[PDB]
Amino acid sequence: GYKFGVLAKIVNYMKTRHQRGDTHPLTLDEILDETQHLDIGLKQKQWLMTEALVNNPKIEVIDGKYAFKPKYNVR
Amino acid sequence: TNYKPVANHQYNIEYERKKKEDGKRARADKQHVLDMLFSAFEKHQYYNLKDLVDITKQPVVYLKEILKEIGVQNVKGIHKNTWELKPE
Amino acid sequence: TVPKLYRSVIEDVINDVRDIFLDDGVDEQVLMELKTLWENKLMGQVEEEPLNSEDDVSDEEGQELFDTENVVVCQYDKIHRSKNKWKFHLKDGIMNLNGRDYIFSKAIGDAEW
Amino acid sequence: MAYQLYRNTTLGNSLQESLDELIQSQQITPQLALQVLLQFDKAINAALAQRVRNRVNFRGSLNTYRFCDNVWTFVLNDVEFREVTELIKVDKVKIVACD
Amino acid sequence: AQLKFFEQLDQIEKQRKDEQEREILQLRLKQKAKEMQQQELAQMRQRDANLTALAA
Amino acid sequence: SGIVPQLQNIVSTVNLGCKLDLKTIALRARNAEYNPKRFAAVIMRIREPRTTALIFSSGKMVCTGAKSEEQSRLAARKYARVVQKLGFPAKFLDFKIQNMVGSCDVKFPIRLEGLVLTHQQFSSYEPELFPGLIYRMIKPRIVLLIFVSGKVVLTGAKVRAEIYEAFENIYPILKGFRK
Amino acid sequence: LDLAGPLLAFLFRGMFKNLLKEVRIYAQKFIDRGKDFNLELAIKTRIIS
Amino acid sequence: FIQMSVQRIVEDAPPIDLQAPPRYLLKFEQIYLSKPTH
Repeated sequence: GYKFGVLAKIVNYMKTRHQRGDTHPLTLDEILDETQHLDIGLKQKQWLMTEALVNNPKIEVIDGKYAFKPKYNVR
Repeated sequence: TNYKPVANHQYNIEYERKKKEDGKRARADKQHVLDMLFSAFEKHQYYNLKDLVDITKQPVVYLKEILKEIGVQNVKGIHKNTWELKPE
Repeated sequence: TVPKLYRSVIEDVINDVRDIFLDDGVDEQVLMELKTLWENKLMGQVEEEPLNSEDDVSDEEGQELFDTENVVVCQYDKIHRSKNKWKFHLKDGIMNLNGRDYIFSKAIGDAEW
Repeated sequence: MAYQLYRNTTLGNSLQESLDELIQSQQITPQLALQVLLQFDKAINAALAQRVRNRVNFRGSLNTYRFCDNVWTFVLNDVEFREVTELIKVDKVKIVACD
Repeated sequence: AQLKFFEQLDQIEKQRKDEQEREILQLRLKQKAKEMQQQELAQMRQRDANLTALAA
Repeated sequence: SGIVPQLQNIVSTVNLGCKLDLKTIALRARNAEYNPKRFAAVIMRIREPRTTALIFSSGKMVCTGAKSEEQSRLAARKYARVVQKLGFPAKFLDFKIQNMVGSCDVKFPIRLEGLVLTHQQFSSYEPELFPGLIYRMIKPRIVLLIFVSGKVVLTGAKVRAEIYEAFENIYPILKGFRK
Repeated sequence: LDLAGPLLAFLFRGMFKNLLKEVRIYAQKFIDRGKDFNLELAIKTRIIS
Repeated sequence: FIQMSVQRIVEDAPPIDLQAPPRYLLKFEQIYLSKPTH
């Protein structure tokens, strides 16, 4: 198929970031550069941003840039 | 001439040669295994563990660990309870 | 002989890259320029934890760093070793000996360790 | 995304240098250069597999060997490459093999 | 630039034929499937390049 | 008896006390090979001791081929030092000799048939499976391969004393079946 | 009148159907495992006997 | 029975077809009978 495993990979990358410990939220385009998602079409990224990023409970949106919610998990 | 004494059956030696040449499946890195799993889920929504093992070419225990980390077993009317590759 | 094989390889390579040059939308003159430049360029220690008690137990590692000497790159079908000797069924490949290149299909090798 | 063996040889080095020159001239994009390298690898593999029908022999001594990811990195010394038509002598050789 | 745009339009003209030849059959889907298969080989094939550069 | 077995191979295990990266060791080591499909460990060889060592990701290593206990220990230390030079915190912990193999000749043919008849409780002679008679000594836990040619191979010993004691025990028995 | 022949023919037909049934089962297991099968081992002589 | 029926039954028995990919076909052709033996 197309445009599903890539989203799964992004979410896994977020867990990897959280094992890293970088609380600072990151830009989606920079995440794509790190995960080699440049090849993917832009329209799929826009659909992800509008719908899937908000639906994912772990993901959070701050100052127009998407990252996990540091409140959801126990600290 | 029937049941002539033989050290090992021809089919058995051929199968053993095939097994030895193929070698046991190796435990690849989590990143690559995860990427292959996500690619497979794109092709098919629902996968059985037996065929997923063939697709991934990884040890059953290691693949089960990685799949328990993200995917979840759903009890279903297809025929039996099977894995779901969608993390949620 | 080897140059003739090289020319055949050139033909195969250009034919194989034509479709990619059409796919990426790039003009075909790139292939001609590439071929021109390519041709021009070619032609009693009770407390045993410390391991420092022994020294100079290795050899010079600069051989693999240099790699300037002759190099053979091929594919292997069977490689057997019996306690002293290494045996080699290396299949079709390429060899770079003294600059001059060699081409082979079946390579048989015996070496001692 | 292929076998990638002959890149570190005379032929692959010449191709890479030519691609570098075109990249410096902006005539070709790096993605195009990588695609050209991939196609060259496919073509060269096929050509050696098909158009080569000669057998070679060699003997010598082995000084080092390595194996990882189905990649042998033998290092022989005082090798004698013997062929029915010609014989070649070499002081040292490194044999890189893959499958 | 206009000439380049016209050349690009012919791309969409022939992608129409792609749909038809897809309807004649799905060609695009087949191409996508083929692209999916290479990814694994590329990763395995790639693994060798990084280590070979370290080796030599 | 006038004959002393001579060691042909010694197996010794030692823990390095640190996890390792088998791929990195294979890539950076000199004589190491790593085939996860075939075996899960890394097989390395050193010529000067003339021995082979298997190194596992768990940090435990097995050294074989050493003809002497000192050679085995030195080879294990050399392998550990190579791994350490590769940057890992390799150490030398709980080095032990797990098994020793010795060989010798009694210089006379032996009647394995009479030997097995006399010592059926410890003897096992199956020409179909193996021409050599297998004798399981109890007081030393040593397995002896006795051959009609007179060659005797002892295995399963943890110390050279066990090898010598086993040969001393077996020699009078063999002398009673001289051919 | 069903003499020794026809009666034995009926029994033998039944037993040969059986024999081929176990032959199929035994060969099918090996084929499913992917390994070739030994025809001599596939046959159960005790069936007919 | 021995001369006609056994051979005819073996011949009439359908060939065994197996497949699970390679496929095997088993055919029983001829009947042989030796003298009574112990």
